[PDB]
Amino acid sequence: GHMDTDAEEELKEAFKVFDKDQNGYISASELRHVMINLGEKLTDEEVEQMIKEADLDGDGQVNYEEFVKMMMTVRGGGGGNGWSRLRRKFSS
Ligand SMILES: [Ca+2]
Ligand SMILES: [Ca+2]
Repeated sequence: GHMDTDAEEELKEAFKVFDKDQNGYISASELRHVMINLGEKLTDEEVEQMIKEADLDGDGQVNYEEFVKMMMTVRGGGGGNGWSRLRRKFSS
């Protein structure tokens, strides 16, 4: 087995869902909407903190590249408290 890839489709599919606007850029607005829909009530501070951690250019928006790398790290590497919370409530 060890085929893997389950990440490519997972990250890609999820990313496509996160970016409702489909502009290729995730914003606190979309992130917050997803968190709320998940039955979670997080404050803007938590959302902003997540963007800052992932955002390396502080453009107020997270690009696909920032998402993939961030997801790759949080997986074994570890990230902030928000990303870890999402990556924790997901698989395990
Ligand atoms: Ca967007
Ligand atoms: Ca960014």
